[PDB]
Amino acid sequence: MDVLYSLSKTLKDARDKIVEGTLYSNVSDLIQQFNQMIITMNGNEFQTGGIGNLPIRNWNFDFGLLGTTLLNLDANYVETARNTIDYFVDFVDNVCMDEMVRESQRNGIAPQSDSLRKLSGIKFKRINFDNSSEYIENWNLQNRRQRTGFTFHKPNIFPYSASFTLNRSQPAHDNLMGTMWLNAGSEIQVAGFDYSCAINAPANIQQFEHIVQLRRVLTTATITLLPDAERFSFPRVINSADGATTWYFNPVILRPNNVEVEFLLNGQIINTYQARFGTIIARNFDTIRLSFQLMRPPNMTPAVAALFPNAQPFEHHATVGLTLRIESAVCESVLADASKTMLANVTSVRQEYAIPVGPVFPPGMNWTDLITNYSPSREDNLQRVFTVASIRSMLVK
Amino acid sequence: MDVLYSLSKTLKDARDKIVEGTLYSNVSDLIQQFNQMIITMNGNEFQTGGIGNLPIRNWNFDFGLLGTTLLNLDANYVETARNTIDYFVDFVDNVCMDEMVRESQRNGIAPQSDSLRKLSGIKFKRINFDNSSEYIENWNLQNRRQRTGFTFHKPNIFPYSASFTLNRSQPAHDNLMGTMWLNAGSEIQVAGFDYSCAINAPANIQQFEHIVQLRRVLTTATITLLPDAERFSFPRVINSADGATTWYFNPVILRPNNVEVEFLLNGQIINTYQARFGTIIARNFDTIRLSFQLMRPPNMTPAVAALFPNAQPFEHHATVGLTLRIESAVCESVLADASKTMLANVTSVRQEYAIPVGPVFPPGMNWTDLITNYSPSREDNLQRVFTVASIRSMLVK
Amino acid sequence: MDVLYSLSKTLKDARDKIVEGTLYSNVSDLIQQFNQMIITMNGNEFQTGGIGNLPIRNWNFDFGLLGTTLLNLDANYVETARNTIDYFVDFVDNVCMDEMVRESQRNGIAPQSDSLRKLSGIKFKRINFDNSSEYIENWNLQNRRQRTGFTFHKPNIFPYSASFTLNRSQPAHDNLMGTMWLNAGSEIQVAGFDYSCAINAPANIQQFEHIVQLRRVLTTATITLLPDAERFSFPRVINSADGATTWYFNPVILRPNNVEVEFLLNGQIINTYQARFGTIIARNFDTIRLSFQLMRPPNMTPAVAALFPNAQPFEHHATVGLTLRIESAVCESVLADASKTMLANVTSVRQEYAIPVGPVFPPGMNWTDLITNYSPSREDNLQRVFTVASIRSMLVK
Amino acid sequence: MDVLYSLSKTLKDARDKIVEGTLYSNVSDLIQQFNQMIITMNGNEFQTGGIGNLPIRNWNFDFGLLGTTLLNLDANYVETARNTIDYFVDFVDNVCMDEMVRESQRNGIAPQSDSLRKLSGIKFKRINFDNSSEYIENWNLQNRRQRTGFTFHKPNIFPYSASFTLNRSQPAHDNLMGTMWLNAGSEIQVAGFDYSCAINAPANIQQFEHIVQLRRVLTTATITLLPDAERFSFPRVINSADGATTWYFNPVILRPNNVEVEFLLNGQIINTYQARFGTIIARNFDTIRLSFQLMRPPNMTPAVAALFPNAQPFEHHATVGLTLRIESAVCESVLADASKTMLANVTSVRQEYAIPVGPVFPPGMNWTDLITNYSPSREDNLQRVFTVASIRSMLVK
Amino acid sequence: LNLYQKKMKSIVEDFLKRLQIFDISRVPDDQMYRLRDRLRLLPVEIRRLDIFNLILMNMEQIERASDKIAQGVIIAYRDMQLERDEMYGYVNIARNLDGFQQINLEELMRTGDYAQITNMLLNNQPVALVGALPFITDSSVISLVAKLDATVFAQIVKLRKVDTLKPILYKINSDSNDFYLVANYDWVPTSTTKVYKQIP
Ligand SMILES: [Zn+2]
Ligand SMILES: [Zn+2]
Repeated sequence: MDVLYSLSKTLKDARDKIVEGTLYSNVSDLIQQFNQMIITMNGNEFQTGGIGNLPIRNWNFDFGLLGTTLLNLDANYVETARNTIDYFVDFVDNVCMDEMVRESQRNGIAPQSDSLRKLSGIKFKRINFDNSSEYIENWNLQNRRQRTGFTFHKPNIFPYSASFTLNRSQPAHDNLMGTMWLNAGSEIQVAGFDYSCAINAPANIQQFEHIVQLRRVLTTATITLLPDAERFSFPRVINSADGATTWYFNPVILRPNNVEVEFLLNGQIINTYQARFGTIIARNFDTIRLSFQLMRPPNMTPAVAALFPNAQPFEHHATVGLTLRIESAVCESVLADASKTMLANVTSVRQEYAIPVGPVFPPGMNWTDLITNYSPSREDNLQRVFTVASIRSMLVK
Repeated sequence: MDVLYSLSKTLKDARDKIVEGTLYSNVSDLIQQFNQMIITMNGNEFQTGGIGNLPIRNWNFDFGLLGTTLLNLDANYVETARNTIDYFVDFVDNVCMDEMVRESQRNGIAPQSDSLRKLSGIKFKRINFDNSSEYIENWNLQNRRQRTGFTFHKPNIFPYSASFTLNRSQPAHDNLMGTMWLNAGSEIQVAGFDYSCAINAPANIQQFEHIVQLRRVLTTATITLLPDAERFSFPRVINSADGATTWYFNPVILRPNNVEVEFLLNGQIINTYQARFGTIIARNFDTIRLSFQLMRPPNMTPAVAALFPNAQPFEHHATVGLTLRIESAVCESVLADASKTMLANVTSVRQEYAIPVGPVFPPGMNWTDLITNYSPSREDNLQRVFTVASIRSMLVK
Repeated sequence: MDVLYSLSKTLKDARDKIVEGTLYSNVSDLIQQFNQMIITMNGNEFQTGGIGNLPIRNWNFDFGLLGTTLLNLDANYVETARNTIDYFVDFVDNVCMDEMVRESQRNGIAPQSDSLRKLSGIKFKRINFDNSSEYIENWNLQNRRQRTGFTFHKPNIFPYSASFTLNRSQPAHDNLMGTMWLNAGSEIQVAGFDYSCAINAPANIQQFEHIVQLRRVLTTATITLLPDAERFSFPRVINSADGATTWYFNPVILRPNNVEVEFLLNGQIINTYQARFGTIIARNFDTIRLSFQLMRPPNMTPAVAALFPNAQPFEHHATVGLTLRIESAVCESVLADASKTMLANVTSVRQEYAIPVGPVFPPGMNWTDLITNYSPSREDNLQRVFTVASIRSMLVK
Repeated sequence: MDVLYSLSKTLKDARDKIVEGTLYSNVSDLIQQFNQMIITMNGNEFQTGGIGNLPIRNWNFDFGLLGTTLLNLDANYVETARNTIDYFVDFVDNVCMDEMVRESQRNGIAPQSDSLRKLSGIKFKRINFDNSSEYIENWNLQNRRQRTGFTFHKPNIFPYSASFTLNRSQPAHDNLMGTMWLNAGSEIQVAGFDYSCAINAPANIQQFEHIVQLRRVLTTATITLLPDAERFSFPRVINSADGATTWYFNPVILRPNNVEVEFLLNGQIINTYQARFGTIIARNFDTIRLSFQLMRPPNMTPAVAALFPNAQPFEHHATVGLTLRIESAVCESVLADASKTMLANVTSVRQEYAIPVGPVFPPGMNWTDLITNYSPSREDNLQRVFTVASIRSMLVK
Repeated sequence: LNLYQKKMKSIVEDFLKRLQIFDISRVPDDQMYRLRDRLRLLPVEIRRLDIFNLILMNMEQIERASDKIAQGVIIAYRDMQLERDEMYGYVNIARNLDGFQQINLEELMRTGDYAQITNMLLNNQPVALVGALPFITDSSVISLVAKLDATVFAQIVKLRKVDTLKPILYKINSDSNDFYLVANYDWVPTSTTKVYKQIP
């Protein structure tokens, strides 16, 4: 595997540092590495493809070295080189793709394809070099069993979930109390509603709570917390819990009272914030708990008083809410986020070549399904597959 | 051109690796490259500026070189060097800016300025070196007529468009049916409304559809699709299509029924998703088609039934919607996005120096106007201009 | 690729300049080139076919050189040569065909087949020669990214489109006003009709306009423009816009008034002609706009007056029209035209070998579909495929 | 002049036969010719442009000859060559264009531009070679005085002419007899009409005749002759001869009787065809005479009899016609046709550079005006200008 | 160092010899060359390498720094104004080519002549010659008047060579030149030619 990596940084730092002009001395250290490769390869034979709509292609090697002679580089030098690179590019592409499709339950971590299995061979190890590409960097550290870690912008930790829970309801759905939410990606919006505006509630306050359990721990998270859930601030006609009928939600929004956000790790409070809106840091957590209340306004102007009668019908439904967004965070496990193309690359190659559903990944590499049941096997396969996608993107985008 | 590039990575890898103390043998390979330059330059005269409020500064070359000698670097060594760098910096800045304003209908892809035209000369090619900066990387691969590609978080593919289409309307605007939307940047929000709540519609279902045609194909797109269009979930007073009067929109939101998103390429469905909210992948498309329906609730509690009478006046307007956001994608053409400063750099330099409107770009480099009529000439000029902005940002931010 | 080219001009200039008689001296320069080939080939092994109904064939090389001895040429010399040529002919045919079927989205420009991919190899480049064949000529100039260009007689730029637009209509379709047209290939015919003969129109003149947007710019176009649209000068029964009924068109033709043809490029008028019929030149345009009017005759003999009453029924329908034909033009992109057999060759080879529909080209290489959505990928594939067809036609027709 | 020619075939056979990989000996004979040029040139300086919007650029020569690195060229060899070619290309373009705009009444058959006048100088003749380009081929043969000759597809010999001649008419235009036609390009359509259907005509037959005089003799013409003039087979409202009113034409078509086509040369019948439709050959003619008759049907079914009463009003107008198209022909004088781009090239260069109207050519190089008054001066200038356009198209399209 | 000559054996021979162990000669030819083939593909002990990089950077400077030999000459068949420099006094030096073709003597000589130069000289055209070259100083005020500098050249063609191409300079100082009936008459130096030796 690491082998694979090199193959690319070789080509990149190649198709990059080798051009009509420059001095030999700037590539001397490079040129070498290169040749070294050609050698190890030549003589060997390969095979890629064979699954689904993926073409089968065989490759052989028999190439000349490089003129370690000149003081500068003449156009002619390049072209005779670029011609050799292009065969490797078109190669690697086919190599990546071929191993970017196969999955495996037992050992979903190690190589699969006839192409790569052959590379992990010892006789090729004579090629590793410059592993500064964030992903491979972490691939190694994990082999040696040590503390890994990646960086994500608007990570994708929450499987899509949009629902409600009626804590007080009745057939007519004319005096409900409960919460409704949307957990998706890196965002959570939750609203607590009480049709009665806490008219008969102790201290005229109704307590609400929303708990979200992450499938993986996030550390170093920069988070935006804002009062109100705009998504649940407008009139709605919703299906009843049993699907037998529809209820009416006509919200009027009040400020959430006694807001408390807790970021817990294994049941322990790691970070807690009381009514702090804006930017907050959650340094290590696997669970978020949002507690907030609706407090009936003790003093009301006529217009307000008119919305909240002492007796039904309750026509304006008191609602309080919160919005929480994880802007960035670090995770020890690979995840999809709003910036990296890994998930999209893997999903795209599989879709383009009509790769059949396998035993590990959900149909279509569906993110929600994947993160909902993020088993060790899915994670090992995902990491292998994401690391390969990242190796491929160094040359082919 | 590529020439230009070097000039910088030269200086950066210079103003960076040349510090009081470091061991020589870390820069041996570097030092060289440097000198090589000075030589090729010395004996040449340049001129930049001359347009709008851009000064016309003149430059000459005549410099000594650098001892190669010394195990480690002594402070004195640096300062005598930094003094030489600063003249090149202040130079390049003026060089970039001068070629970052001129546009040419004809060959808007070729060099313009007297300054650069002179660089593409052969006698200067002896300076090229280390082309790994994502942009130049793609500049080459294109000049050779090959497959390019870039990376964008929240790309800016949709020209601003905020409007509506009334499929059923009448003078009083008291029983409308149609859609309203906002396409902007990487996001689309669209709502379908039916004042009658499909009371007389076949199967009590009203079909809606929203089609958006991209000006450039996006591949590898990671997309968030969510039900509801919050932007169109509140009461509005809107101007009529003819601008003669104003209508009232008083939405009540229902879940979009039979949601189907199609990502098409040249009329062909490449990806299709049925009612799948959350994160989805669209691997290659030039068009997005969102189809969704409003289905009159077959069972209604009294509160709901009251909103939807059998006869007018229709006072609560049934609305269903969708929100789609392209988090990341790859495009073969340069585009503005939410992270890169290229567009802002080009636009800013032109604004600061009062550069007159030219024949290629819309006034103020207006993004909406640019992407709406993204001609080949505008794209070639944009790419040239974006690549220069990226070369400049390696040294001057 | 260029490699391929040679292979042929080699054979042509061979099966042509080598015959029972002539002097050595006329081929000396040639003979050489030839041998040079045999060498480079011998030892190598190939494979063509394997897709659809295309036979798989393997080829090996082990041939003797040529007697560079003799003065004149004796019959015997030829026959021993022709025998060697025939193996190459039957070869190339199979090579062309094999690469004339495969398509590819990502890189639809470069080679596909195992046969050709091997040719682009460096070790064969030792064969290029005499690239005066118009197509290869342009293939190169495009690699070096420069101004290309082809020549066409009755080009095929307009996708088939035959329709109408009723600007004034009513259920009975007894007093219509609008236009009907046929855009196909290199021709446009458009008619403007007004059942009322502009009886209530300002200045008794009805304005018409027909705009056609080319998918590619045409330069240097020689065009025939004639008044009248014969195709729309006869009685017709046509389907209504909604397909629910049929209307009657009973034209009577008048000369088009204030004819103005504009050939625009990116919205700018490049050429404009006012009422000029016959041969006109449009030097560079991507759009054609034809504007013409129907002017009610101010003076009418009884027979004419009788056709145009002050009140309905309107039984004779005043019609004015134009016919425009692009006889020849130059395009920077390959196109089908009325003389070249490229499209037909590619389409024919695919049909004969039952080649399955691929990811790039429309089913059956349908021209209208192709030109309607002439994407960059379709054009690159079309050019590759057209260039190969042209290489093949040098030997096999 | 001939000089000029070479300059190109030099470059073409150059930018063509000189590629990465061809054996030296395939260009030995060529290389030479090339160098020979450089020599003769270097030293002398030139001026192009200096008219309308045409730029005045100054060209100077200072080039090193061509090496000969043995055994097939190395990439490097090419690039150092291509760099030299590109200066000549960009040169010739400017040379052609500069002499492609100047006209002269007195001697408008010789070189005008300061650029070319200098080339006809003796010290340059040393370059001329391979005069196989059809146009130059004929340029020479004319300088010596001999049988020239060009080849055209759908030649453009007929100036646009669309009119009628009423042989019998009256104010009401209710009983007309005459002909109407369209002569344009290579086609003629003519119809003979008799509102009375020869009711009072001798032998119930009305004779018609249409004569067209070519401005230049056409030889070897392949012609399509078909009965009927579709263009004049539909109802029309036409302006009267004096423009004071409009008449009604309501044709009903009968087969033309006793059709006789004569192709005359200086008043002598060279070819004559009696009622022969399809493909006919006219080997040498300057005039075409079409004679045809309308013969009242001696036997008529009721439906037919009803169209042709013994007394006015005559409501169905008996019409007979012919269509003649010159598919191909040879002319001793240059002409525009449906395949060659010469006229379009000359017209386009003049339009692009805003070249002022001169003393020889009609405004806009209008074809109809040109061929209508095709004076010796216009022809000599046209030939010079067409020959230059053809030299230019060998390199720049 | 573009020494497209020795490279093969030359170095190899010395190499082996110093190794002592074996007596070259009986080293099959496929051996000695193959030995190079392998040698040429290795780094270079920083020491070694580090120095060459240094020599090359100053190479140019040395060459023009010498007292004998300058780089090429120019011919313009245009009465030209002699320049003046504190050190040489009144001389015809040019510190820069630019405006006249360049002809790599080395290239010409090594590859035979096609007279490209022969024609340019004959129809008398502005041209330059580049590389290292012989040299001649002269004090004969008169000389200049006699236009000697435009002579030497014709030569080359007859001999097909160009070694015998000593060009001329006029170290005309207001002194050591017995020939000074010059500043006594209103006048200005008309040198038809000058040279590249940059100033020390
Ligand atoms: Zn963002
Ligand atoms: Zn035709």
